[PDB]
Amino acid sequence: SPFPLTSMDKAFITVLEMTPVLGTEIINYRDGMGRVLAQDVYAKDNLPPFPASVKDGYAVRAADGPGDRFIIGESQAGEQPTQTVMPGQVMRVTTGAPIPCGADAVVQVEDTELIRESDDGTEELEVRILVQARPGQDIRPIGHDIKRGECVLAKGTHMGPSEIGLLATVGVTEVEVNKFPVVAVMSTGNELLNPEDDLLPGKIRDSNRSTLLATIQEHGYPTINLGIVGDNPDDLLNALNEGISRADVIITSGGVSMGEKDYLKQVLDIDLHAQIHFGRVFMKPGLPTTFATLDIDGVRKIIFALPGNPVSAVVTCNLFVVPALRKMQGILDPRPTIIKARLSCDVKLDPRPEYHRCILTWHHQEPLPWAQSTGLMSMRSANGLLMLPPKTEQYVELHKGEVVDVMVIGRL
Amino acid sequence: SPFPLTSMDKAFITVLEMTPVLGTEIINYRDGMGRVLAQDVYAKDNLPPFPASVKDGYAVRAADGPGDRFIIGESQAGEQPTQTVMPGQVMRVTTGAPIPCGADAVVQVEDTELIRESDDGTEELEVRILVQARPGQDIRPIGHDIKRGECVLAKGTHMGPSEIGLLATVGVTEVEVNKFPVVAVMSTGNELLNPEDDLLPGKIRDSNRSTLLATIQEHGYPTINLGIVGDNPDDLLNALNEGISRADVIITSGGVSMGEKDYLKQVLDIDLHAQIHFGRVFMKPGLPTTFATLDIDGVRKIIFALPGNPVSAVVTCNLFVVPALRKMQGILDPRPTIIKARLSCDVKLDPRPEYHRCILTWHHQEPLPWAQSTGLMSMRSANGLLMLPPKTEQYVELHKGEVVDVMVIGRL
Amino acid sequence: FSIVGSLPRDC
Amino acid sequence: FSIVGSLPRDC
Amino acid sequence: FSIVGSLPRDC
Amino acid sequence: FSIVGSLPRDC
Ligand SMILES: Nc1ncnc2c1ncn2[C@@H]1O[C@H](COP(=O)(O)OP(=O)(O)O)[C@@H](O)[C@H]1O
Ligand SMILES: Nc1ncnc2c1ncn2[C@@H]1O[C@H](COP(=O)(O)OP(=O)(O)O)[C@@H](O)[C@H]1O
Ligand SMILES: *C1=CC(=O)N(c2ccc(N3C(=O)C=C(*)C3=O)cc2)C1=O
Ligand SMILES: *C1=CC(=O)N(c2ccc(N3C(=O)C=C(*)C3=O)cc2)C1=O
Ligand SMILES: [Mg+2]
Ligand SMILES: [Mg+2]
Ligand SMILES: [Mg+2]
Ligand SMILES: [Mg+2]
Repeated sequence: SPFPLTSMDKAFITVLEMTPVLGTEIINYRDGMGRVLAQDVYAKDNLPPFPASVKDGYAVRAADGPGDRFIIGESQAGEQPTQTVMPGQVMRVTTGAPIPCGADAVVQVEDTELIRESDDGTEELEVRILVQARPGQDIRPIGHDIKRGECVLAKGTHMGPSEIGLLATVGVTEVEVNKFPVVAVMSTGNELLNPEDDLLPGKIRDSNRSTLLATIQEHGYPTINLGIVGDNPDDLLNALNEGISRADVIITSGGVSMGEKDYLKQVLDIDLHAQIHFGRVFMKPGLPTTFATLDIDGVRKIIFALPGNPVSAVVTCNLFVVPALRKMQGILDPRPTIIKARLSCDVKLDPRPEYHRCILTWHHQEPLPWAQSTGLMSMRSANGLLMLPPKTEQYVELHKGEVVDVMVIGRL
Repeated sequence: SPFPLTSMDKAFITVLEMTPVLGTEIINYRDGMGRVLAQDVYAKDNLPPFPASVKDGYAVRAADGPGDRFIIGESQAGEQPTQTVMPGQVMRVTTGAPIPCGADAVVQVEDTELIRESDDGTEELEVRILVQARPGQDIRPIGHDIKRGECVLAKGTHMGPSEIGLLATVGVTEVEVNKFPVVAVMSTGNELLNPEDDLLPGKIRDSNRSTLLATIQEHGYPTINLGIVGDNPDDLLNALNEGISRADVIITSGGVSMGEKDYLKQVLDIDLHAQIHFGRVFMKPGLPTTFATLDIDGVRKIIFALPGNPVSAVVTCNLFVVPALRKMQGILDPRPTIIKARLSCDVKLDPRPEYHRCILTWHHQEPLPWAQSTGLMSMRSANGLLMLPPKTEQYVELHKGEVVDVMVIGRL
Repeated sequence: FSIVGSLPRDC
Repeated sequence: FSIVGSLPRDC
Repeated sequence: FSIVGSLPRDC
Repeated sequence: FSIVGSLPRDC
């Protein structure tokens, strides 16, 4: 105190190394969006479970070849056929209907001509097959798509709609997944009012709590609103104890610089007995960013004490907090996606690695997107974080059009 | 019937032209994620509302210049100071604290040396100012960040965490936004069982309902599960009437090809009296995709009758349905984001424009991502839809490494 | 704008 | 992998 | 064709 | 240096 300046790269790997993976629970498959499977999932049935027509047409004997055929009836979707197709006969079929016994190929309706139908016009009676069917033509054999006993999803799979649909397909409606982190957010400062309050002398509204909670909720994680806590050790300790009790992760903002009434670091170390892994980061913005762990009865709580400056708080939440939460919910590689974009504007480099919210836009047919710093464009929310390199003797400035790293923080 | 083949481009502009924008409602700002403002939002207060210190240090008179100063007390965060700084005096300040009357500049603590403190060591009494302060140095004047009467967010803004935080900052906790569409999904077919069912002869599990509902829920829209409807006109009409009653949008899958018991088009036209704008699309997959509107008492309902094939159903849901829903929830440009990627694999082109789910991956420092078709990669869900061009005399094949359009369908 | 994928240019 | 932005290469 | 050097096209 | 033509590096 003052804590050493931690490199940005050391701070980041420290968060990922020291963050735990949460335990597992069984969920309903319909709740599986963004969850990570903690089990392999196996088909207990064949898909298709019967030989299925690929086409609307006729089930035939390929050995009959082309010619004129009696239609003995129809194989209807959802019904096992009871007839056997004999030589010179066929049965109508629709897409996904079972192939009746006696038939070994399907001929699509376009390769046929109807000869005779019922007086009512509701029943086909005789058809001309115009082609020589290949054996097994336009049939999905049993287990063509999925075999009984096949592993259809591996443990470690990060599920979206198509994985949910596969769980439905194989009838595995209950699955083991990692828990989502529960994340408690508090604001600190005697100067802060609720968003709902009219201003009073010397005061401003608390924006960080709203911004950070919304940032966590955007990624699908449950949250706990711990309110505004005054600049005093006892109150801060009480709020932190409530967060540890109710949540896996505690986010504070404010009170981490070396100011007179910046108390969070003292409380985390002396009162709470947490391990502070870093208390300053060589980065812009976010110098005072603080990361702590607290082990209670073989459970690791994680604490991010972010800076009070609203821009710092949201930038550091995106860099440190979101990857940690991804790790806790079981994502094997929790690192953010980093893309290449073109700077929309000349920018001066700082001795510190520098980060700024931006909007990524793809122009007509140019391969790389443009990054426009947020500091009609105002109709869209930030979807990137510009990652600017530390200045060097070589480079003191980057020019409009230069290719830069941008971390994805938004979902178009 | 058979309906004309509609070009992919005509089908898409038809959906966007004929889809309505929903009406407005007032919401709590904390519920604003993904919503579009239907009002301009104005600051009623200055930010900062008092002259604020940028730094931990001292409020001084610049005209005093450097030298030794009596510290008359401290300006504390959240408290209006009651003292006037006179010549040869200063007052301690912290970041965000008000500047007391009499002071016109801030000198950061690093540009000072402490001369004398209290016996207890809890109180600074005299300090040496080592620098000549610039006038107004390290002070945020009233209204520096936001002025009273300023428009801080325009109508048409698509809100993320930072916009929510701005609403909090200015104390506008209730805002006019567009409604979200309510989306009803049904499956069709006598062959379909619930995901929870063991298989019976001739039957398969319904996967489309799960996949489509999950796809809609991923974008934040409320859904209604209309279940499995048999292949018969009366039941289909009853289900469609329930959907029209309970929802803004009805999605069906299955029963749109020219098969014997494919009845949806007849029911939509003759029974429901809906306007079918297209019933076939020249695209792969998704030939039978059907789009209809139904105007009841000056309300426009939209109906997507997607194909039964599970791959077709999810691909067409991503191409047609999601952009429509974006339009209905007030997004001014509802078109999906299209990026340039490199093909991971040689692919044969079809006469029809062709679409396939893929995974987008950025490699070390290569500017463009790779697109790997989904038809360790299995640990991640599809985040793109490959958009392959119709074949020509020139082009019958695309090669590994060629630059292709990929529509973003996932959020890293 | 087209919802149909383009052919590769400079080719 | 680095969380720190790289300098532009071929430059 | 121009004997005068051009500027980078998209920038 | 090689007098033998190379293959495209990343492909
Ligand atoms: N909900 C669903 N889940 C899974 N497979 C389905 C579903 N609905 C239809 N299918 C299958 O898709 C195929 C086409 O179904 P069908 O109703 O004929 O679609 P369409 O007439 O639109 O082509 C059949 O094999 C059918 O069994
Ligand atoms: N919740 C918040 N919402 C908005 N502004 C805040 C919030 N918390 C702190 N700030 C402001 O950020 C600045 C820094 O606050 P401070 O508690 O000193 O942060 P730190 O000690 O981490 O630098 C001050 O101007 C403070 O008023
Ligand atoms: C790498 C391997 C490969 O075959 N390849 C490639 C690139 C580009 C093309 N192009 C065309 O066929 C037509 C235009 C074009 O750029 C073919 C093959 C690689 O980049
Ligand atoms: C367009 C305008 C411009 O100035 N510009 C540009 C591109 C690239 C660079 N580069 C460097 O300064 C160093 C490497 C490099 O590529 C400067 C300026 C445009 O592309
Ligand atoms: Mg504070
Ligand atoms: Mg401070
Ligand atoms: Mg069907
Ligand atoms: Mg059909």
